[PDB]
Amino acid sequence: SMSVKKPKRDDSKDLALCSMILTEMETHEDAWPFLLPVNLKLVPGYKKVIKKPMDFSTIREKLSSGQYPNLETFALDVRLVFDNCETFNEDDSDIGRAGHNMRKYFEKKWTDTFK
Repeated sequence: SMSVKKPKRDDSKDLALCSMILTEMETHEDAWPFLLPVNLKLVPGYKKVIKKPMDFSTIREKLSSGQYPNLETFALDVRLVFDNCETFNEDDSDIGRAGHNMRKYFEKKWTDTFK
């Protein structure tokens, strides 16, 4: 509270470490459904159903331009990628299985890096 602060967690490497994680996700062979934004002109239903589209290129741009205030907002956008994928795709589809694999991959890198 006022003039009573918790100890300082060192966050000075967070930017670099999230960049590294994102590189690893971008280079995973199952990243293909997530590399670019879904083309809302060509994919029926996507625009109306998925209220907050997200993709890795958009996260990369946001990260590169200071649009994440902290590592939790970065993680929120990554998870939104996989949440959207589960919303729109059957579990037993190539894209649906890709999304589950990438979420697992991410959460392991996240734990190993920060927790």
